[PDB]
Order: sequence, then C-alpha cells, then structure tokens
Amino acid sequence: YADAIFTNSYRKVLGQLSA
Amino acid sequence: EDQRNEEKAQREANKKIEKQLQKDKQVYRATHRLLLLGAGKNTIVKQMSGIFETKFQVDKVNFHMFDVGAQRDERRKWIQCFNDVTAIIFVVASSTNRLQAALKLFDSIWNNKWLRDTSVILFLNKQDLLAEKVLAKIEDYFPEFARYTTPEDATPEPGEDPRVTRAKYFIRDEFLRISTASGDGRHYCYPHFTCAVDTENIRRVFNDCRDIIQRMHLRQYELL
Amino acid sequence: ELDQLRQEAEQLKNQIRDARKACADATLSQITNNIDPVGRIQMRTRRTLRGHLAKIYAMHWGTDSRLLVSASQDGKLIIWDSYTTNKVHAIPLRSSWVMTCAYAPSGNYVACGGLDNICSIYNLKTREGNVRVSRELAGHTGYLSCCRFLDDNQIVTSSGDTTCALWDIETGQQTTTFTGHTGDVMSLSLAPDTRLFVSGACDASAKLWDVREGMCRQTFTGHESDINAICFFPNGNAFATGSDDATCRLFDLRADQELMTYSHDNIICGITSVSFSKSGRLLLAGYDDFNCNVWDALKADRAGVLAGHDNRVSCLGVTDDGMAVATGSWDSFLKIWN
Amino acid sequence: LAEEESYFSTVKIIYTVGHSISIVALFVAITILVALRRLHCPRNYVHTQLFTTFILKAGAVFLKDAALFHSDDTDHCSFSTVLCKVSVAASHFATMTNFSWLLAEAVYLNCLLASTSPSSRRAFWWLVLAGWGLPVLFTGTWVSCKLAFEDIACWDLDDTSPYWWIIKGPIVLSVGVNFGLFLNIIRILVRKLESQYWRLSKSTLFLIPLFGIHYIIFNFLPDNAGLGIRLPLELGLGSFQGFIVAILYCFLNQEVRTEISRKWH
Amino acid sequence: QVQLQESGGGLVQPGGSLRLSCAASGFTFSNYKMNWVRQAPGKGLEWVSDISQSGASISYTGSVKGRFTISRDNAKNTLYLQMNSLKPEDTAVYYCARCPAPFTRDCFDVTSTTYAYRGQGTQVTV
Amino acid sequence: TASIAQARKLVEQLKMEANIDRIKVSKAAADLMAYCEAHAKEDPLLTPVPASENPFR
Repeated sequence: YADAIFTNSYRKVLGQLSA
Repeated sequence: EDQRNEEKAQREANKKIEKQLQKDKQVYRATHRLLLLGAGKNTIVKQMSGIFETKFQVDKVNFHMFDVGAQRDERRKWIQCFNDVTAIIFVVASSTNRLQAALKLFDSIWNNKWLRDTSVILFLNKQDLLAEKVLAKIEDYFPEFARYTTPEDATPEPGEDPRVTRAKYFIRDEFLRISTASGDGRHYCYPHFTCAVDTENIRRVFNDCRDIIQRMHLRQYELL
Repeated sequence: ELDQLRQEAEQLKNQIRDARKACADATLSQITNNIDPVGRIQMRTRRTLRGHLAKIYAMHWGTDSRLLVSASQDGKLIIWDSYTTNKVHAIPLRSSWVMTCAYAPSGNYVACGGLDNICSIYNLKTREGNVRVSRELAGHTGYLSCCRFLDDNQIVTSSGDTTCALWDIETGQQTTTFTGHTGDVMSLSLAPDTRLFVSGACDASAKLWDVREGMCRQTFTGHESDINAICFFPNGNAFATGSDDATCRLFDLRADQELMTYSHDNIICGITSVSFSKSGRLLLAGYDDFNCNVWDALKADRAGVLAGHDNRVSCLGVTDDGMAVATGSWDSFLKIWN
Repeated sequence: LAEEESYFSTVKIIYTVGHSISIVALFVAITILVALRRLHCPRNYVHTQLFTTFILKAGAVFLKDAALFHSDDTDHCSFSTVLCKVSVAASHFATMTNFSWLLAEAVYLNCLLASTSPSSRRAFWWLVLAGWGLPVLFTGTWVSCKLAFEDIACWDLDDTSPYWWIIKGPIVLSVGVNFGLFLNIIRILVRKLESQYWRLSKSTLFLIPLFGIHYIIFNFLPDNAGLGIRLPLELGLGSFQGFIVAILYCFLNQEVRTEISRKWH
Repeated sequence: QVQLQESGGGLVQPGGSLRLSCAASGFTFSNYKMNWVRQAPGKGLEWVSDISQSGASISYTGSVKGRFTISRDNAKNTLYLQMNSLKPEDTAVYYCARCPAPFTRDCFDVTSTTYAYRGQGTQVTV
Repeated sequence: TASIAQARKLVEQLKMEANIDRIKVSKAAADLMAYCEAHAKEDPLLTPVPASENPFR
C-alpha cells in the first residue's frame, strides 16, 4: 500500500545512495 | 432541606420517562405510517368513529394504515397532519366526473407545500368492475382520449380488452401528467392498476414503501 | 322566498357596514402615533426542550406559569417543568393524531384531541401515580381543533365541524353547541373573565360566543382567509386573529371592527399562533416560515424575531406571569424565550 | 541515483503539502459537523469518523517522516530506534483505520438501502466497532508478531511473507468489497433513474472518493509492479483526497449549506 | 367580508353563447387563483375551469375545453367565464370559487353544501 | 328547499347583531392605550428583568 511502498522504495533509494 | 430531595425525585421521574420515550422511538421509527385516502376502500382493505386504523405487518415490517373517516369534505386543514406519512395511498375508482374530481384532489395533494416530501401510491381500483367498458364514458368527459393510442410500453394481462388497456393507461397518463409537471426529486408517484378481486396489492404497497425509503436515503446522501 | 331572505340579509349587512363606518370616528394608528416605540425586543432561547419524537402541534402553559403541556403527533403529551427541563409525565394517546392540548387552571387535568373526534380529559393528580383518561367527550362530528378549560368541570372545544361545544366533563354531554360558523373552527380563546369566548374559523370570520346564553354575540369579518389562531387581549375587550392571508388583525369588541392590520410585504406565510404579552403591548405571531415576529399591538410595527426553528411554528404561548414565551414547531422542539 | 531523488522529493512534497491541505480543510469540516446540532445524525457521524481517519492518516505520515531522522547524519542501514518502530506501527494503524472506514461507509450505505425498515441504529454501532476494532486487532497483531517475535531493523524495508500480509490482507479485502458494494449502489441508482445520465455520472464520481474506489485499479497487482503509475496516483491524489471528501460531503452538502447560512444569519 | 357575486343569463338556447362575470370584493384578487364550479340539477358540484394568479396557468374540465374560455381582470377584481355552443348538459347553477389561501397552487373548493369563499351562483338553462 | 331555514337563521342572527350598541373607535383606542400604559411596568417581555425571576435561575 501507498505509504509502505513509499517506505520500501524511498529507504532502498537512500540505502543505495549511502553506498 | 427538601430542594435536593425534590430534584432527585424529579430526575428519577425524568429518567423513567426518558427510558420510555427512547424505547418508543424505535417502534415509531420502525412502523411506516400510511394515509389511506379515497376520492373502492373495501377492495383495497378487506384484502389487506372518526379516524380509523388498520395495523398489519409485511415481512416483519410494521405498517400502520390510517383511514380518514367521519371528517367533512374540506380536507385543507386536516390533511396537513399527514406531512410525515411515508405514502398517501390514493384509491381512485375507475367509475359527476369522479375521475376529474379525484384528479383535482390528487393535484392539490401533490402541490400542497406541506405535503411535498410525501409520496403517493396510486391504486386505480375497479379496473375490472367498470373499466371493462364494454359499451357498444371516458371518451365523453375526456375528449382528448380520441387522440390517445394504447402505449407501446403497455404490459397487459389477457382477458382485459384493448378497450381497457386504452382506458386504464389513459387515466394513468393523466395522473402522471399531474405528477411529472410539478414534482421532482422530493416526492414520487407510484401508479398501480388494481381490481376488486386482484389481491396481493399489499405486496405492492410494501415494495413501493420500501422504494420511498430507499429514495429518501439516496436523497440524504445527495446521490440522486 | 329564498331570494327575499337573501335581499333582507344583504340589507342588514349593509346596515351593519354603514354603522361600523359611521362609528370609525378615529383610527388606532393615528390615536397612538406619539406613543414611544418599543425599540427592539431581542428574546433569548433560554431553554430548548427535546423530548418529542414528531411534530409538536400544540402547547399550553399552566396557571403556575412554570409547567407546560405539549402535544405531538407521536401520540405523547409531555408535561415539562420549564424551570428544569425535566419531564414530569409523558402520557400515551390512543390516537397519535393529536391537534390540540390544554391544561386546567388548577393543573389537575390536561386535555387533548385531534382527528379522533374526541376530547380526552386526563387526570394528572390521581393517587395511583399513573395518568388515565377520565373522560372521552365524543359527540363531535369532526376533528378537534382547539380545547380550553373554563374550570375543572367545564371545557369548551372547537371542531372541524362548524360547531363548538361547552362540555360538562362529569356529565360527558355537551351542555351547549355553539352553532353558526360556516367552516372549520380552527382556533379558540377564552376571555380573561370566562363569560365570553371568541372562536376563529375557516370562513375568515371570528365570532364572540356567550358561554351562558349560547347565542353568537358578534361576527367579525375583515380577514381574507382562514383564521388559524385567535387570542384575547388581556383586557377582555379586544382580540387578535391570524390568517393564511399573512396578516394578523386586532379587533375591538365594542368598536365592533378591525382596529389594526399587522402585515409586512415580505411575509407571504400564514399565521399559526397569536398571543399577547401581559401588558398587551406586544403581539407575538407564529408563522409558517419557521419564525415568530413580535408586533407592537398599539403601533402595528415590528419589534423582534424569534428565529432558530427549523420548521413551521405550530404553537405559541405567553406565561401568565409574563416571564417567558414558548414556541413549539414541527422541528419537534419546544423553545422557551425570555 | 541522483535523478531518482528529485522524483521522490517531488512526491514526498506532495505527500506533505496535500495532506496539510486535507487536514486544514477537514478540521473545519469536523467542527462544522459536530458544532451544528441539526447535522447530528448517524450519516454525519460516519462521515465525521471517516474524516478523523483522514487526519490520522495525514498526521501519522507526518509523524513517520518526523521519526525518520532525515539529516543523513545517521545511516538508515542497520537502523534502530524506538520512535521509528512506533511511528511505523502508527502509520499502519492510521492507514488501516482509513481503509476500514471507507468500507464502513460502503456498508452503512448498503445497509440503509437494503434494510426493509427505516431504522439502522444497531448497524451504526456495529460499524463503529468493526471500523475501529478491526484496525486495532490487525495492527495489534502486526505489532505483536514483529516486536515480540521479529523485532528486526524497525520493520521498515520488509517485503516478506511472515506478517506483512497481516496488514495487506485487510486492505485488499476492504478495497474489493468496497468495489462490489459500489457497483451495487450503482445498480440501485441505475434502477432508480429508470437523458439524465448526468445524475448517475455525478453520483458515481462523488462516490469514488468516498468508497476508496480508486484503489481498486492497483489493489490486486503485486508489489514492485506498476509503481511508476501507482505511486503518483495514490500518493498525489490521496494527499488531496481528504480535502476532496471534505468538499463533497461537508461543504457542498445542502443541509450543511443551509445550517451554515442560518448560523450566518 | 370576502364576497363573490356571479352574473349571467338564466336561460339560453342550445348552441348559444353566453358570458358570466363575478365581482370579487374584500380580498387581494391578484393573490388568489380563481376557479369556476357548477352544480347540475340533482348532482354534486364539479370543477369547470381554473385560472392562476396572473392568468397564465389555465385548465378546463374536458367537456368544457375549447367550448369555454376563462379570463380574469386583475384591475377590477372581476372573473370571467366565456361560453360558446352551450349544450344541454351545461344547464346548471354556476358558482365562482376562490382558492382558500393566497399564493398557493393547491385548492380544496368543490366541497358541496359547505364552503366559504364561493359565490351564490348564476343559473344557466338550455 | 330547506335552505330557507338556513337563510332564516342567518337573517335572525344579523337582526340580533345589528341591534348591539357600538362605541366609537377613539374610545377603544383610549382604552387599549390606558391599559398598556398602566401595566407596561409589569411585562417581562417589554422591559426584561435580569437574574431575578427567570426560568433560567
């Protein structure tokens, strides 16, 4: 659902950025 | 001192009355009130001292039927008592031009500013007993009948001649002219052909009272 | 023959009209032009009573100026303590279609009736603690439109038959049948001294009836339409009438004529109740457009508006101490104003 | 990638500002529907409850970002803090309550229409019970099965079978049954309206925001498919959806207009 | 008082033409719709024609449509009912009748033997 | 027709009511004004009393 899929996509994108 | 005792006693009496009134509210809300108003009352009652009361139920739904007897012909003051019935059940005989008098009574019922928001369930009664019209006087009192064909959307029951499928549908068209020309969204008119023998009219009363309540709720949600 | 009586009736009618015109030596609006205007009368909705299930059709204050009866087409009379909002009794009615209520000068008995053609006299002070119908006055041939107690023993009742009756409640029989109205006698008000009353009917006439003689004393004829409401001026020498013509009118019994017309051009709605403040100076009229308007009875000029009803004001009543105005409406609430 | 971040900044800006518009219009809507005694009826109670669930959804989303410490001075990899855990649980509770009360509206309307009698007093309190308690029960079950059994990494990037379907399941069910009951109400309206198709079209378009119907077109897709059109729709319009519902069901409700006008006078 | 007085010829040949007029007094004529009613010998009252406040909305009983023509003169509180081709069945007392309430669209005025707000009638005989 | 009895009651009523005496409207107005002026002090609607006797207390 909207919020949980935003948490998933956003925090994977921030994780990718961190590397 | 006695002021506290009096206040307590009064509040206990109030609590009893609150309990009774709250209990009766559900019974009042569940019971549909119906005004029965004749311009063939026996045919439309036997099959289902002042004001007269018939109390019955269909499918455990309480219906309360009120027939305004022993009141003089001047309806304008008492009929306003019935702005909060679910339907005005208008029984007109097919049958002075009693059709015209019935129709003007219905027009006055429809347009009256207090009786808006009350729907009409219109039982054209006696559609056998006089509307058989086998004569070798609808044509006389309503000369526009000569120009009216039986409608394409006619759905007859056999054993009624085309003379009857002309007559009854023309009368229905007259009442629906009165209905459609001066009412939208707030009150509805449900025509029903019916006969001295044709029973289960009570089922159609139930079905159209249900339709009225459904339309009320859809009206409140602003969906229609 | 009949045409001869028609002509004689018209001759007497023109006699009465000419006599009234000759005796209209002054006009009320001119006699009281210099009286100080009342300014503005902003009345507070000091209590709202929320008991009834359906549209309230009548209410009446007791002589104690504290308790009121209210009658609604849910078939409940409710007796309210206006000082506390507490319901003292609620009474089931055998017919839900009540149209009038009244509450005796003693407070012992409450009356109600409607399309049942019956006046029901309830005893509120019986020792058994229940409330039971003491009598059902049933000789009316049409709906009861108004009821007003003269004493615990006698009740005048008004009908949708063209007649009123003076009932003796113990006998159960109508001791006089005031007859001569030509339409429904919608409304009834007793004189402050209970030897006369005036009844207002759906023939644009109001008639003053002698309770002891039964004759019709005077016919007042100025209205254009059905008189829905009538109230004595607290002097006993004038009364006011409300009509579907969107006017109130003040009639004086001894002038035999209409002294004032209360109307405003933006009022198209009919009047449903009329009552006077204890001085008489304010005329309070209830209207179909869910408002009440307060009128200077001696100026024919507005003074205030009782707003905040959702639907037709059905009943209006001023306390005998003058302290508060009740206004019942088809919104099922009584609102008490002060 | 840097280019992606602009996409997510834009959508989370919408997610903030649109929910702000929603909460600001809707708090007014609630104060209207509760202050004005005429409007106290079961219908407006169900509406007011739904509106409260929209402020819960907005506020819990904001609290989720507030718990998501965003200075980037802490790496979100291997993260752990109590505030984040509770705020995610709250965001789930809020979304579950919103979806529950969209279904509560769907059920109240179909109960009113299907009822052969005018009363529905029991149905209202049953729908209040389900509308809040089932979100309570499901999100409490998710809190239990995480914190007491799988309290790993603040539950944030999960996509695994064990308990994500505890929340996903009710959402999917609720959107499905809303779609069915909405086509039911369309069926009833179509029979009611026998040249006037505009009224039917308007009623459909007015029901769509209230019954959560726009979720149906993505409700049954698998996650990680359709995101590029799912997320702009659900986030962008949903951020305004409380404001759309507040307009259509408080401000344009003619009873509310009349009551405000009488208060204005 | 509210007063209505009709006029119009007591006797006429079949196929003749006639005009009724009613003088209204004591009410704001422009506010009330006016009706004509008739009473044939030994029968109840029946509605003949009606006219709205302005004279816009007009209708007739079917045996009368086109044979009569209704009009109202708001300047002189006068109601008219024109008659053409009067048939034997039109032999009746004709009563002028006023709606009971101003500005309303409804009426309840055919009521036999009792009604205020309705005149004494003029005979027509064929 | 029995309507002669109704017209006879009407004419008898009008004959009775014609022979009531009538005062002039000026005296009626003086009566109403002299009543209102005397009792105007005793009208809680015209000149309201705060926090003394109201149903609010």
